[PDB]
Amino acid sequence: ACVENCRKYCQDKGARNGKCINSNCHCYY
Repeated sequence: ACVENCRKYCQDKGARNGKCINSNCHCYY
């Protein structure tokens, strides 16, 4: 599940993009 959007959630730790996935979540570099 997501808490604050994988996008910003990952972008804060280093990531161009991100989103939620079946397994759970996944970012995008």
